[PDB]
Amino acid sequence: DQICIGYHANNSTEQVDTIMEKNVTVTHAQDILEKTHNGKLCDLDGVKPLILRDCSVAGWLLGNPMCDEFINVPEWSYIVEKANPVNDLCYPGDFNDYEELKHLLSRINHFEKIQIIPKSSWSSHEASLGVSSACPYQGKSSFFRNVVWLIKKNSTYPTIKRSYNNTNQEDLLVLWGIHHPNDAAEQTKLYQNPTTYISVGTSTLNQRLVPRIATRSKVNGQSGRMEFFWTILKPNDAINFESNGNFIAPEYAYKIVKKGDSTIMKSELEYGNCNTKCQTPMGAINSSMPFHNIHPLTIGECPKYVKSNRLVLATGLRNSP
Amino acid sequence: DQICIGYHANNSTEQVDTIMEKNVTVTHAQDILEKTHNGKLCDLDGVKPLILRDCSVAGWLLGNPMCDEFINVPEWSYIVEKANPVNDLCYPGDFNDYEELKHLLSRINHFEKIQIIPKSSWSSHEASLGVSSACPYQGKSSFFRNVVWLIKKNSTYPTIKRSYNNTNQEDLLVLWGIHHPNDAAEQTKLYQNPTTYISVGTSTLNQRLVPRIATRSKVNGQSGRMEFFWTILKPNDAINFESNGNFIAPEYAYKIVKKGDSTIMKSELEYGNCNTKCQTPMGAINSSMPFHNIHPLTIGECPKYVKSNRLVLATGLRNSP
Amino acid sequence: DQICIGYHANNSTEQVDTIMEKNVTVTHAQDILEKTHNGKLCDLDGVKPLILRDCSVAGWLLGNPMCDEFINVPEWSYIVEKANPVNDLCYPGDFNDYEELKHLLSRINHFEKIQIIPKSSWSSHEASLGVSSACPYQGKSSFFRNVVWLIKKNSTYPTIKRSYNNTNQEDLLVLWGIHHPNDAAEQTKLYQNPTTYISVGTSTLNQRLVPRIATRSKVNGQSGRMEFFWTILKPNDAINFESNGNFIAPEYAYKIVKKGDSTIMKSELEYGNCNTKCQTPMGAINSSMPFHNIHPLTIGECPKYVKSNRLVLATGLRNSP
Amino acid sequence: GLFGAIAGFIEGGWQGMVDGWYGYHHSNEQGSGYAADKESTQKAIDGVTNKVNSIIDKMNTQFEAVGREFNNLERRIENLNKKMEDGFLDVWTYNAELLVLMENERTLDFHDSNVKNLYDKVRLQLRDNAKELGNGCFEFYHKCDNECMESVRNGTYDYPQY
Amino acid sequence: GLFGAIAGFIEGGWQGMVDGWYGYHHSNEQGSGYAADKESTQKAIDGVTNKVNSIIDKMNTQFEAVGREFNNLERRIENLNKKMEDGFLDVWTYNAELLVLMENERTLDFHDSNVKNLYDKVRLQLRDNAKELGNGCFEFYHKCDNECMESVRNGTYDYPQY
Amino acid sequence: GLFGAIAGFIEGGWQGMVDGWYGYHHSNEQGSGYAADKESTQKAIDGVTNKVNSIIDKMNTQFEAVGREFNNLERRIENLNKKMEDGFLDVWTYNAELLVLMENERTLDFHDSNVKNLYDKVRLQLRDNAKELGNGCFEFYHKCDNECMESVRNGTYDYPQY
Ligand SMILES: *[C@@H]1O[C@H](CO)[C@@H](O)[C@H](O[C@@H]2O[C@H](CO)[C@@H](O)[C@H](O)[C@H]2NC(C)=O)[C@H]1NC(C)=O
Ligand SMILES: *[C@@H]1O[C@H](CO)[C@@H](O)[C@H](O[C@@H]2O[C@H](CO)[C@@H](O)[C@H](O)[C@H]2NC(C)=O)[C@H]1NC(C)=O
Ligand SMILES: *[C@@H]1O[C@H](CO)[C@@H](O)[C@H](O[C@@H]2O[C@H](CO)[C@@H](O)[C@H](O)[C@H]2NC(C)=O)[C@H]1NC(C)=O
Ligand SMILES: *[C@H]1O[C@H](CO)[C@@H](O[C@@H]2O[C@H](CO)[C@@H](O)[C@H](O)[C@H]2NC(C)=O)[C@H](O)[C@H]1NC(C)=O
Ligand SMILES: *[C@H]1O[C@H](CO)[C@@H](O[C@@H]2O[C@H](CO)[C@@H](O)[C@H](O)[C@H]2NC(C)=O)[C@H](O)[C@H]1NC(C)=O
Ligand SMILES: *[C@H]1O[C@H](CO)[C@@H](O[C@@H]2O[C@H](CO)[C@@H](O)[C@H](O)[C@H]2NC(C)=O)[C@H](O)[C@H]1NC(C)=O
Ligand SMILES: *[C@@H]1O[C@H](CO)[C@@H](O)[C@H](O)[C@H]1NC(C)=O
Ligand SMILES: *[C@@H]1O[C@H](CO)[C@@H](O)[C@H](O)[C@H]1NC(C)=O
Ligand SMILES: *[C@@H]1O[C@H](CO)[C@@H](O)[C@H](O)[C@H]1NC(C)=O
Repeated sequence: DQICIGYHANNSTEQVDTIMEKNVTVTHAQDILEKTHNGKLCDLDGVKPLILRDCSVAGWLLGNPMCDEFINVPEWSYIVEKANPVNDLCYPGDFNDYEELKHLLSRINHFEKIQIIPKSSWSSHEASLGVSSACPYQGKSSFFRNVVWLIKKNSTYPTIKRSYNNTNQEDLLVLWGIHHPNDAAEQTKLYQNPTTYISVGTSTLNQRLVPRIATRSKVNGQSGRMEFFWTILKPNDAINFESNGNFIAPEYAYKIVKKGDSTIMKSELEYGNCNTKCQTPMGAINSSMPFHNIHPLTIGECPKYVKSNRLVLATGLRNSP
Repeated sequence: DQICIGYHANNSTEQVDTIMEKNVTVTHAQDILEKTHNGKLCDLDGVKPLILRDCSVAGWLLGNPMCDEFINVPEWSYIVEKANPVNDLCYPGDFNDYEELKHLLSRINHFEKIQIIPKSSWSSHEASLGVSSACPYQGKSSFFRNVVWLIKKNSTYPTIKRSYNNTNQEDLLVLWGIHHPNDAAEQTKLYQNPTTYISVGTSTLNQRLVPRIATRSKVNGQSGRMEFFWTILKPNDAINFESNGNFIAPEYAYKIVKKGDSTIMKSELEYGNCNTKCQTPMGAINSSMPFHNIHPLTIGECPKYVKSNRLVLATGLRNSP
Repeated sequence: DQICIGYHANNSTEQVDTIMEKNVTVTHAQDILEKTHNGKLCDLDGVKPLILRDCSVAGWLLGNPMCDEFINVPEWSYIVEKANPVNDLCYPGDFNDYEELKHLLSRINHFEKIQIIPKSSWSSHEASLGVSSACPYQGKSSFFRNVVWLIKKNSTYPTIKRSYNNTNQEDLLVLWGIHHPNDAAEQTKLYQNPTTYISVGTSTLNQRLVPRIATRSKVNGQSGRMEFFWTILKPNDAINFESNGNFIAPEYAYKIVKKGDSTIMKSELEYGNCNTKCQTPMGAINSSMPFHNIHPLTIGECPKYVKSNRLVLATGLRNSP
Repeated sequence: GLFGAIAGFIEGGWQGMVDGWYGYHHSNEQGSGYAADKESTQKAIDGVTNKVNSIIDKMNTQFEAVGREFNNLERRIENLNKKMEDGFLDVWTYNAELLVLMENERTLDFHDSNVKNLYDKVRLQLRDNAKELGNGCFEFYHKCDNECMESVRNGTYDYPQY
Repeated sequence: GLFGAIAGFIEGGWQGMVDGWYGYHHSNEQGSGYAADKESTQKAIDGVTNKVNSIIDKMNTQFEAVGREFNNLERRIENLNKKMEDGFLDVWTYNAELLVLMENERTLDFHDSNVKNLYDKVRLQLRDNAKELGNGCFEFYHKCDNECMESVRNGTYDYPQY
Repeated sequence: GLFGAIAGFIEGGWQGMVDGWYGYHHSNEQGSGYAADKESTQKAIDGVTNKVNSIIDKMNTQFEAVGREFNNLERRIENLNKKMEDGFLDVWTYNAELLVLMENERTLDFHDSNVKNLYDKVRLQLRDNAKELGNGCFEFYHKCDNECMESVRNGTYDYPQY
């Protein structure tokens, strides 16, 4: 008669690594790294992303006429932009402090666009002739829909002195621009006056832009340039504009209704008609694992990102052959 | 007869955590995390902090007339500034490269203020009429005490051509400013000349400021703006000023006598009449522990900051019930 | 008769540390920290570094006449620059976005210098009188060899309108400059016209520099200043220059033939006639160890840098006395 | 293994013992069978469960990357940013991989130790009333029916009785 | 515990042994008492002391935060800065908490091992001149007065004598 | 040491055993000598070799510094940069030093455990056919010639034969 002490064995082929020994077969193990995703861009807890498609943030916000889809967009969970959107600045130029503005959108879930300076309001200047073949719409010359490229009227561009008071409760994002023409002949042909400026003031802003004349390479058939600027107008503050010419005036500006957790995600993927708790640029994650290795840039309630190919904890003991 | 092997037990209720078991009672343990502080701002090894109270660094350095307390301040261990000091720029404006200058003060323990351009020295301009109701002192209009707001004399602002040679041994911090008025009418009313500038040169500096005219929101009852600039004048170098008008001229500048370990600490707390080896924004630390969890921003000989709520090492063994 | 179980001992005096015990003598051990280097700057896998010697990157690229050694330099593995090179800007000034350009060279192994605007090409201006005693060459006044300091001809500086088309396949680095003179008398003495500018345009660049007049400290006997600028001209793009005066025009520009892994290493050491797989600012590394403690800034196939004075793993067992 | 039981003096495990990690096998005139030791098994389950939850939880706070953009003449800080984010990933990847390696090794040794301790607990009961065979088993000097066997599994083996 | 002595085959500790971590209790016709084993206790004190000083010291060099300010249009680098400083805190908080967890576990097992080793050192002296009771105690076959007991504590138990 | 063999119940090592880490020494009327246990030695070599390659390799990906320059009015980011690079060095220096400390301790204990296991493997063969001397040695009750000794080293000691 005998009694023996022993231990469990089973048919498991799960393996775990140790410092001293790789690929040790164990009776029980627990994977802790999520390796799969659904390959789609999805709503984040029921809230759909803003998918800019072929538009850039600039094309969107300025109102590039190829970006009408994103006129008055609803609340978003996150934004998705392609690596090189084709519909950016249809008329060539620069967007001033563009990256700082993008950073600002990482903290915004909703804009509500409003008209601050009506287009009909311009009784002394031509407000409907500021269009270019570089910004076409349905076969015709058009322009950024949210700003008005003002030009002379009966060979006079008289000084502009306008104000908008931010009466509403919500911080207001205001865009304007300046036009840099090719030469002295084009300056007088559009704005009459040879030497011009645009002065812009708020409680914090003290700006005075002057057009910069130079012969440039053609981009989209245009050698002139448009330089766009912005500020955040606080509630109960006012912005004043003064200009001789070259002024690309606000018409519509954006009301910052909802602030919160957002991100500008960079991806070529389109909408995948789905919902998820955790989104990455390559697809959505649905797991209970503490770790994943899909992509570092995630949004939502996500596992922690590691560069590992494999993370498996031993729970059981060394399985017998 | 017998002999037994055994181990110590006692009445300890100290507990320690392990990977596999939480709250294990042990006979002996050693806490290594300091959790307490005295809730005060103190001298650092006998050397009192510069407590700016309701003044900002700018209000202090420019000499905002509400900040007289900090005229000629003695050597400091560290500086303490509130989150939103009320006495900043009494006349509204901007302080150019303000954050870079603040960073410079993190390496300075002492200034010695000296007069480089006497106020009496201005024989061709009015040097005592540059005052505003936005910078009041004892019921009357005043101004930043360290710079002189020069204005016209008998309807003439003749060109200014001044130099200061840094003859002393110690790097010199020099402040000046430019005034941006509301309109062309105010330009001529103060400085006569319509188009003005301020040129500033050193061995390294090549600056030429021009006033920027625009209608702005009133701040402290003023729609004009003052823009302040600075440089570090090395020993044996000279700074030259040239101006038509709008020039806010140095009177006093700061001699950098002592360089060393300092910090600009942000805190609402006032002086606590105490001394300490380790100071944090929330209070001073007096401990021998290797770790603490009060605040990451410390100055002096301090334990190492962690986010832990508890760090207790087992020294003894598992205590019996 | 007996049989005993035992373990190896030997005459080893190697020691290893543990948590609980320092300096434990072991029978066998394995050092894993490389502590030595050869104290020299060497070729990296047969490819010699660009050793700028007493020249800065600016002196090199602009063509400071003391830096002729580095006219048309061959491909390099890495660049070596002293902490304070004496031959920088021989005529005093600034190099605009100098640090961003240096960063660009960390990704370049080879330039091929080419002539884009011939010096003989300037039929309306004096192209061979733009020389200073601050940039001497063989006892005579000279200047940055890669740019041409254009001055008036028979008391006329007519407007300049030049273009260069980047026809070649490789990105082109283009340098130009502007001269900031001491006074109005010197402006007319060099360029005739009192008010001047330099306009510069590419598909992306929209620049218009104006000279800035001020009295400055003499540096290298000069109170005037030269401000140097640059851009990267993409293939098939063109750069246009327009100027009244003060224009320091390109003659030679740099063709970016080879991009790759480089670094600007800071060191006072000269060439050591050697080859190595791993280079540091203090000397080259030749080891199989996973770690070293020479210097954090290395280039090539190197061990991993740690601040340790000693890293020794136990392999054997506790050696008996 | 450090404790010498698992794949040591006990050559291999038991496919036949299904209801626990460690236990006993008996053999007498009445038959034979496997019985799990519930106390040592549950102890093992509690320890390993706490280890997993400890690991999951310590990794809870850890670096999160954020999209940050820079223009064509902000290369230096773009590079600083990329380095900083990559650096933390490498640190956290290392922490995760090393922790798993180190604790897996300890988990295997933990099981080994539990087997050795259960073997000793039995050995210390039986004393010189059984031959220690050297393979995990004890051969009794007396006959040992199911009630006898159960008393060894109890903690109750009455040594002065046999 | 890994070594099976503390709260294992030795059920609990001794409130009555005050002058050391590990030691002996004797029982003979002359009386009874606790005596600490000085060598194994001092060994334990040296190891744990070095462990604490090792831990304190490895943590000596560690990230220090610094006040850094940025304006309203330097948000990106302000955020980079905040992320960088927070990231290092999280890394160092993790290092501190994990080290304490891991080494606490080793400290407890270390003590267990010291008890087991002291028990074996006694066992290996007495050999078959005493009954191994299974609870930490050895019952002598011969009588064992205070001088006899002291020789077991000595390392000197003369086995061929008894 | 945790396992009590090395510099414990086996007082010291053998200068005379040159061909392995652990083994046997015999003594009979025919002579005496050292013989290495090849299995336990090779096991020890494999484990320690894998440990070193594991350590080297986990440290493979690790922070690399890069030269980055800033001008006189970019002090804040210059300082951020210096802090960031220094911070990672301190983290990686800590990881390297701690790993070496921790694993060195485990390597020494590993060897201790291998000796103890080899001693037990012999003990469990000989059972009551030899006196356990308490110092690593077993004195045989029967005579034990070189063939007998070899069978103990074999795993083959025929206990019912003696
Ligand atoms: C327009 O903006 C001005 C300042 O730029 C702002 O003060 C106005 O609000 C009102 O100004 C009044 C001064 O004339 C003041 O008496 C009143 O308290 C203030 N209203 C509020 C809510 O603060 C703005 N215009 C409005 C609100 O119609
Ligand atoms: C004023 O600043 C100038 C340069 O901006 C400086 O050189 C002066 O110092 C002296 O200049 C003399 C040239 O005229 C020179 O001969 C003398 O060595 C130099 N002194 C020193 C100590 O270097 C400055 N003015 C002074 C010192 O009165
Ligand atoms: C010079 O630069 C212009 C644009 O700045 C560039 O387009 C030229 O290349 C050619 O331009 C032609 C238009 O007149 C076009 O028909 C031709 O396809 C194009 N060549 C290439 C290779 O794209 C540049 N000049 C040249 C190449 O001589
Ligand atoms: C463990 O088992 C032993 C033997 O099975 C138990 O003792 C018996 O218990 C049963 C039921 O209580 C009685 O009917 C018998 O008379 C006992 N016989 C013998 C030989 O002991 C004992 O009760 C159990 N102890 C435990 C679970 O601690
Ligand atoms: C340990 O104790 C034993 C017994 O107490 C010691 O042997 C005795 O020592 C005393 C004092 O030296 C003598 O008077 C006795 O004659 C000895 N008697 C016996 C029975 O041994 C021994 O000296 C001690 N050994 C140590 C401390 O190593
Ligand atoms: C280990 O050694 C024993 C004794 O040396 C071996 O048994 C002997 O083997 C030799 C050669 O095969 C024979 O000539 C003898 O007749 C055997 N004698 C005895 C007393 O056993 C055994 O073969 C070896 N076993 C191994 C290596 O597993
Ligand atoms: C361990 O297993 C994996 C996959 O099953 C294999 O690729 C690898 O080579 C093995 N490693 C070792 C060290 O044997
Ligand atoms: C451990 O003790 C603490 C405080 O005494 C208590 O809050 C906590 O819930 C306990 N944890 C566990 C896992 O039992
Ligand atoms: C260990 O050895 C080194 C050098 O041999 C010596 O400097 C050091 O003081 C010793 N450390 C301890 C703790 O004894």
